[PDB]
Amino acid sequence: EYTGITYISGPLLFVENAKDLAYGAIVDIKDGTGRVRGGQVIEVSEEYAVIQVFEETTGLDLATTSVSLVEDVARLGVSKEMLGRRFNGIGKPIDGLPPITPEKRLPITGLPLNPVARRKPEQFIQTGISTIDVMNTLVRGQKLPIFSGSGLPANEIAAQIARQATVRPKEEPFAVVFAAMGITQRELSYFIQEFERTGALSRSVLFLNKADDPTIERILTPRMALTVAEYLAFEHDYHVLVILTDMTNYCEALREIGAAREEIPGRRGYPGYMYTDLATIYERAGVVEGKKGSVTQIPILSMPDDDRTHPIPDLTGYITEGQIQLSRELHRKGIYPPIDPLPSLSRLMNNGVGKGKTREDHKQVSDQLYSAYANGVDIRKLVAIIGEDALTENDRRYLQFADAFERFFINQGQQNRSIEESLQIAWALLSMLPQGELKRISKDHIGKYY
Amino acid sequence: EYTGITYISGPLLFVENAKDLAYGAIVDIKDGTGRVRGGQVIEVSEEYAVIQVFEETTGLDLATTSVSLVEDVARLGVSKEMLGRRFNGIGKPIDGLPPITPEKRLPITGLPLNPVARRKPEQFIQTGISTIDVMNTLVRGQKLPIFSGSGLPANEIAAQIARQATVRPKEEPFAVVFAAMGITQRELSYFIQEFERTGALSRSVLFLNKADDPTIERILTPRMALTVAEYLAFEHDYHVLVILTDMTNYCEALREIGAAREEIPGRRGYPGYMYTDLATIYERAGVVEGKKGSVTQIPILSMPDDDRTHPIPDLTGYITEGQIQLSRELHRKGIYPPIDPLPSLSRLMNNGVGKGKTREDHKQVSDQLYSAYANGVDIRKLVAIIGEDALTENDRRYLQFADAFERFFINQGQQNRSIEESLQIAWALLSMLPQGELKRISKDHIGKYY
Amino acid sequence: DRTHPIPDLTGYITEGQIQLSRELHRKGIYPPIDPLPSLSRLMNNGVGKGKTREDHKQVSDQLYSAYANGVDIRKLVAIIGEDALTENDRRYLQFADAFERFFINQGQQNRSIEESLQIAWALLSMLPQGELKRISKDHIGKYY
Amino acid sequence: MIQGVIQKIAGPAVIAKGMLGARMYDICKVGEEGLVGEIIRLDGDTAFVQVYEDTSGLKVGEPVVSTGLPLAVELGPGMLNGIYDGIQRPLVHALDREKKWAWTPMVKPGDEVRGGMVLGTVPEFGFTHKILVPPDVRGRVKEVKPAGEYTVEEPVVVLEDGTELKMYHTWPVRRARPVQRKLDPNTPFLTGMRILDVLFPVAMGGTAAIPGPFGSGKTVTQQSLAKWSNADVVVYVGCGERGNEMTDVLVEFPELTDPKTGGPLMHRTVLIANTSNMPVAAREASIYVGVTIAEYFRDQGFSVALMADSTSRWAEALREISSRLEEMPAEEGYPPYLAARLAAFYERAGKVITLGGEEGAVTIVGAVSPPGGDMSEPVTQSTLRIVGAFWRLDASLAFRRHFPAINWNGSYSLFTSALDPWYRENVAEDYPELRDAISELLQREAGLQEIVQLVGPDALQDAERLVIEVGRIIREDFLQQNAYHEVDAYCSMKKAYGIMKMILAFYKEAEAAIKRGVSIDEILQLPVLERIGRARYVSEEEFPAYFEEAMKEIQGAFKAL
Amino acid sequence: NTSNMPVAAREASIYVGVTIAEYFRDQGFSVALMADSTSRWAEALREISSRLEEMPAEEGYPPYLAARLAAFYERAGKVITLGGEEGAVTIVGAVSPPGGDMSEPVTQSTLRIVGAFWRLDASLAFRRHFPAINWNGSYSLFTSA
Amino acid sequence: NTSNMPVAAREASIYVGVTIAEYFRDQGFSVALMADSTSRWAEALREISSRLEEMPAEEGYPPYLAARLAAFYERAGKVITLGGEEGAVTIVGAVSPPGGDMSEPVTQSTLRIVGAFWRLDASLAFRRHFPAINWNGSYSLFTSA
Amino acid sequence: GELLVATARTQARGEVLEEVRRRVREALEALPQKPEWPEVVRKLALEALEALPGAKALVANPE
Amino acid sequence: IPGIRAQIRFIQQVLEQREREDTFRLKRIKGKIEARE
Ligand SMILES: Nc1ncnc2c1ncn2[C@@H]1O[C@H](COP(=O)(O)OP(=O)(O)O)[C@@H](O)[C@H]1O
Repeated sequence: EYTGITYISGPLLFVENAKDLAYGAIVDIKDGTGRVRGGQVIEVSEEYAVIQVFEETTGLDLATTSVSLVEDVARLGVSKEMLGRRFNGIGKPIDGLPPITPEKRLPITGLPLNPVARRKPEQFIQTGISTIDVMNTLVRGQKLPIFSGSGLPANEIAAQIARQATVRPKEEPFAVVFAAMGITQRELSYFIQEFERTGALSRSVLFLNKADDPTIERILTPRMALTVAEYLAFEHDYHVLVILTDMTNYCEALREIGAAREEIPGRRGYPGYMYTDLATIYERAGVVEGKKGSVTQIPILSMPDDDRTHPIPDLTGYITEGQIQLSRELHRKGIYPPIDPLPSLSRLMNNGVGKGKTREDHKQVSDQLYSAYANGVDIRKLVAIIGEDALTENDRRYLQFADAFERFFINQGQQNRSIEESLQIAWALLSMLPQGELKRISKDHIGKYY
Repeated sequence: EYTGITYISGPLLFVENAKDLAYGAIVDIKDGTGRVRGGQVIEVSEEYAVIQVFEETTGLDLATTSVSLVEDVARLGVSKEMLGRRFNGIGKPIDGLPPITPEKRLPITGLPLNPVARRKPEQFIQTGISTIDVMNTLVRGQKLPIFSGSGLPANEIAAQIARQATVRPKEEPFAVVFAAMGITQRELSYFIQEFERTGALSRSVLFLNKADDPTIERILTPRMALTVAEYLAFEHDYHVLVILTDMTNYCEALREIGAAREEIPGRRGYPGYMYTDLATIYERAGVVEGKKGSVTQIPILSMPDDDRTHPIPDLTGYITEGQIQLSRELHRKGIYPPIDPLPSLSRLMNNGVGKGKTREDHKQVSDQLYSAYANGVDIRKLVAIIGEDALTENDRRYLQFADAFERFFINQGQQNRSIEESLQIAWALLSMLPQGELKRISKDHIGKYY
Repeated sequence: DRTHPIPDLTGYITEGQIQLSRELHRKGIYPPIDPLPSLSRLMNNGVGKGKTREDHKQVSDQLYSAYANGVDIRKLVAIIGEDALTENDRRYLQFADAFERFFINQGQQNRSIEESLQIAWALLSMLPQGELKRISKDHIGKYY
Repeated sequence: MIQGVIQKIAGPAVIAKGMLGARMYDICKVGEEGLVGEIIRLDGDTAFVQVYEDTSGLKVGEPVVSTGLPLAVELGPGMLNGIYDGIQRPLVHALDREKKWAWTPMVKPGDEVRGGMVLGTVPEFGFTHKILVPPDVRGRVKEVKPAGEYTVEEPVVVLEDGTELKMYHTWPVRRARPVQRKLDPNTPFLTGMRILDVLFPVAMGGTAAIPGPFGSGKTVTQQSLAKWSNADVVVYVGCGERGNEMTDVLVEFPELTDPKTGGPLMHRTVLIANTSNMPVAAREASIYVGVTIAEYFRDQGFSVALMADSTSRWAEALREISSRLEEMPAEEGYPPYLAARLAAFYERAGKVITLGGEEGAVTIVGAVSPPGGDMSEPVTQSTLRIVGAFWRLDASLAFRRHFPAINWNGSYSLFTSALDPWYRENVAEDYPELRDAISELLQREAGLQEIVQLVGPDALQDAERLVIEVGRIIREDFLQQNAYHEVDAYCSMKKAYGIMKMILAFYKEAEAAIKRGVSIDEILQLPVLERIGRARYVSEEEFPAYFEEAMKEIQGAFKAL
Repeated sequence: NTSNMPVAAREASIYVGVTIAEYFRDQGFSVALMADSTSRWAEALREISSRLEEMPAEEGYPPYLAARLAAFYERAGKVITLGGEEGAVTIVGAVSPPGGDMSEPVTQSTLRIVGAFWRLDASLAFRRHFPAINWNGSYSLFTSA
Repeated sequence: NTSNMPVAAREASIYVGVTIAEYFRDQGFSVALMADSTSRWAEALREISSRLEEMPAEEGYPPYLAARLAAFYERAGKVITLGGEEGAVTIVGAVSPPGGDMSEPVTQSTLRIVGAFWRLDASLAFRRHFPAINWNGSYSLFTSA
Repeated sequence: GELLVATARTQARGEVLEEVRRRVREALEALPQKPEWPEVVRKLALEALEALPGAKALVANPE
Repeated sequence: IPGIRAQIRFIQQVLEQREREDTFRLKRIKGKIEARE
């Protein structure tokens, strides 16, 4: 059925229909355009008029311009053949190959499949990075954010995990879904070249959204990516790892339209709905029904203005099972990866460690390293207050342990550390502390492992 | 005359009248309800429509539902028989007794009676608490706030003053008006039981507003209380002490509606009118015409988030003659009452002390105790710096005096101390200091009282 | 507050800035000009041979550098004590006082550029000649 | 058009509805598609409805019907082990109509009854369900079923010669169930966690806010309480779920065990999910549905715990509905109406004397999640003003591996005095004095550390170094608890006081030794100290033996001088 | 981009320049695009937006700015021009915060896009240390590149 | 200017007083205008402004205050009255910052207008040095005059 | 080399889809020059008025 | 050591300067958006 534009303000277009109103979420097509221009219905205003959001620029639209209702929302051309292809935010080819030949056509909001099981995340994902695998282990079904800031190599880490990740002897096949949002042409060319050269592309679906692509296409990008992941995990029984960079850039686009949508702004100018839209993305992870597959997320959260309390990064923390927080201060000291060892945590961590998973002493070692590093970092403050020479012998050992933790445990010369390798480094650095000061390691473990 | 609802949004209901508009503040009654539902007129919108605020839930209201105008607000049923009764924020019985039999029916905004004289507050009110009577004397006609924070026993202090306060040989009878706002059912049951058991109820009118009572009833509570106080003071010649807890909770309710009223918010989200509404309450205190009676206020001001600079507590300071500021830090050191001795002021103390009020040596003793306690507290720092043994003999006495002040003067085993009792303890602890070190007590007082 | 948006946006509209400081005024130094925050944007277009004198840029650079070092050393004196300052630093400390007493301070008085350069060279003598990093040797021999 | 209506318009999230002449303000309404909505605006010619889901499933002309509730809920046999949602219904009916329950008569014909009176008993699930005369019904029992088996719909009794009573009853979730009197806070809600039970007590029927930033351990306090608190039933409103926190609980909790019995915890729990795909309406109503179910169980004479994940997200869902209704935004764009509402919720908490005597209670533990550390509006600010208790998980305490990560300086109860007598009578006569003494220790440490931050630690006297030494032992040996250790995961009341007395006894001895010129360095390396440090790992009273081991060791230090 | 010129022209100035810049790199030249500055371009754009009644956000700037500014800097790069040959457009943009605040518009959004930042330091300048580039606060993600 | 009085009246009080003051100087009298205080007058004005929904600035005070306060103090002076003869209005205004902060409203704007400032010093008072005027922090730009 | 296969299948698989489409469109393009075309044309216009729109008129080629 | 508290004190007040006043150009901007709308 056809309608006519009655109003245009930036990305928001009002459209009046004389017969049949299109339901909320339907994709409408603007007639008379050189390139396809989609309008997604957002509201019914009354008087046979709907309010919509454009998926591309609205320059050149005129009042009265015709619009058709496609009869459905937007969708994913789902197939195992998604693997090995590079696509746009909307799932259109970017690799000069033919459009996907769908096995099924899936809605992308998260309603399709109802894939998740009511079971806890478990079992190992080997990223090949020691500071993750050894100390902050990623588990199948978990959401473990990379917490960073502008100027830091968060995307290098994301790309490296995409190249290296596997599920060591699993009966299930492994796949990566890599989605980039609001990236430059240079960054897009780099990501493409990297996937193609390494042969990482063979087991990956890649979605790339450029900075100059429509804001609506950026909003749809993570939904295309999560739908592909859920399809591969649930219908093909795969352990799928989804890497989303950067959630902050996704948020800048969603925030950009909230104003055009008529909402009263919330703190820091953000959309009032920040946490319930973001929840639609972090809810989509975990073991899938059947327990053959799973969806794991590694979202990148850059601090705007390096502020971890900004509403975007701050609301993302609850959606994760492991967090890796990068710090500019640490990067400026030449410590890479620039991980803050006292602000990186593991959640569902207890479900993926111990005898029969990693090793029996894993929790004790993790607890002791965390405690000693936190004490050592506070003592850096105490050194500044009193002077190095006024520090007690015992405190000096904890001060030194913090440097050892940073130099040897956090720092990896790019290098795929097994959990055994990571625990060994952990025990080696722990030797710097007095044995009498290992409050968080039971004597059984000291005798067996020290 | 009858009207019809034209709009309902939560507590705000618009009502259109074809004949006779009800004036602002009138109580309207919604027809067709199982339990009485009052609507208080707040504004005249134009077009014969008024905007109102509901005193109970609006679920089940329909557009067109009928409403009658009662012809009046709420109002105070004034009588000497108000004494000995417990009432709601609106002056309805809570004690299972009959409704008040009015001698006069008074408006409650402060316009009735025009009771105040253009004379300064004077003469003693014995609270029975040494830290008030001795050092920060409450005077008849004064406004002396209790300045506290969440978790602190400000209500215990308020209740104790209600039980103990008197006007020592005055030819005039004494009465208490105790008003509580936004309190729990548990707190209401406790306050009731306390007044009834002690026999404090015999000389008190008590108004209790619960957290779940209508917000408008909370706003009216302090006005019912002040009107009763002014009636007893002016028409019956009584010295009346009004205790209002908590002004911050009153403010949370007034702030809650400012948004529904269409105002642009001021700092910290507060109503732009914060200071000119609050002024309508703090203006109502002082000696009454005839100089037989007076109205004194002890408002409780809890710091939201412990911030004494929040606009609510900060604007209240100007309305007081004595301020008692409680501090969480002090409470956490086990010092009770948790009064900050360097932030409590006889903003009006000098007007309620001396010969014919308390005793001639009161100012000198208060000055000396304050000076010695402040020196003693600084010396606790000096002890930490140099060690106890390196402190001079003279400083050791001041150090010890601070402990004596805390152990014996601040600490009360719940106990109603007369000002004479409080000055006696003060002189007893002062003996610990060298007589040659009593710089702030004239020799005349040392000879007579030491 | 020199960072308030009004004064801060005005800086770009200028070719010379003279910044006055309350702290300096409270020390009795008038005019209360901050010698390390007053600049000339187009200064190089109005100085040198045929305009002022050939050594003008070098002298201006050296006085600015020495005064800035001397002011920082006032902080170092407060940190360590006067007696713990090196002999070399003491000269720079003293130069800052000399710059303020003799160059900044004028007893109301119309100084020619020749007069101003002369005072500049006179105060510069307080510094070790080996410490005049910003004055080429050609100028030292000709003007020192 | 009294009970039903027809959609006039939809878009911009509000459905305008013609009719529904008898709908109440704030009633749930049902669209033909199956979506629910809340009646927000009642106008002379329409009802404005907030839709709790996607509005494209609503079209002009669609039929809309009343539900009649702020309520309702079914309250009878079949509630236990059951999993419902925001408006009670299998995760549709509510109570099985086919299931047969063994009814046991507890009243004879001729007995006079009143609302709340117990007429029968049903061992539906051990638990023994108590059949009560619905509130507002009294008279004489004219007919009563004999001991047999019956379905819910069957009539088991008649009163006043014809009101008919069944094993279940309905009640408006929006209306707090009646009671004779709400007993003042008197009985502690025995948590089993030393810091809580000792320093920041929660009273049975108390409201104690749980507040702090994301990932501080707020939910975990709640979950441990349910696994071990002295409430028979738990009502978990696992709101603010996202990414997979839904599936994280979907197939997980169904395996979590009841430490008390060794059976599934769900066997005494009711889950109320609040996912992001759910309308703001449903999440808004979720606390009211839960509290009503909570009040229902306390009516039986049970002590129930209501855990609210969280109210920050409920206020965001409410702000979305309000802004869509064009209500005037205030601070952080929140509607003016929130403070009175939130307070009204927490007011429904309390230990009462149920209808027909007997005592029960609903204790509320609410999670606080400010937009991000700001800890202002919505959640925190308004909540911390209502609640009597606040357990502040501290991220810095957590990073330091001090568990539970509850800040003993920023937390408060208002239940400490309320529960002290339970501890004094059942556990230890010196519970209150001991926790006050430890807190004064921690308070003194805080002050000392502030000064040391300025003038350094070199000037510190031996007396001040001792206080830091013992203060540190309190933090490491007491405050910190290992949730991952098979033993220290739970610390029985008896163990909590015994560890406290070992620490406090070491303190007294420490201060006594210093006063006699014993070097603090000598005390700091005292052999018993390492044992005191591992005391939390001992599951036997071998812990109180440490007191005598401490005294003799100090004597060996009084010997050497 | 003078003050008497409409906000429109100054807004379009970076786009006219970048297009001319891209034109020369197409020939196989390496061109440098120096943008005095984007703080003033965002003020001209905020004036146009407010006149169009678009909803003001932080510092009253329209929501649309971050995506736009990024889109500009994305047109930078060394390419293989149409018909082979290599050329490039390097961008150096000036940052002028309202006054030392170094927040919005300019700085904040820019420092998030750009790969290089050369921090002239007024204290380094007063000290006569030239170039006055702070070697502690500056960064090139390009060092390894 | 009591607390029960509208912000309006207290706002107008300095203008009513100054006019009466100017009236007496017109006769050829030297009058002193003592203003207890302008901090409270600016708080009454901020209440009126916020109720009128005028945009709050620093400490939530309206932008309009500085020009107004200055305009008040400008009406001070010794004049040659209409029909010759000399008279004058000398103003002494009290300054009461929110609390020691000595910023806005009162102090800040006032100390910028007034030519004289007599700083009562609480430490000078505690030391029993009267008048408690700090001879180091007080100033009169009239010494030479 | 593994990628070197998948793409060579993709090109082949493409070519076949693109020929199935070529034909499907040849069918419709040469549809008017046969019978049963009139019954098609009317049935299209039927739905135009049969759908949401109220009645008025329709248009086509002059054949 | 009263050097610490000294110039480092300048420290706390440029710090404090920076934002109870900056944090305020702001509670009030956002008012300003739909405060102005
Ligand atoms: N008592 C505890 N013992 C050990 N780890 C804990 C504890 N509480 C929280 N944590 C750690 O912090 C994480 C976040 O806690 P959680 O309760 O889920 O956060 P929130 O405050 O957001 O509800 C837990 O998953 C665990 O990793």
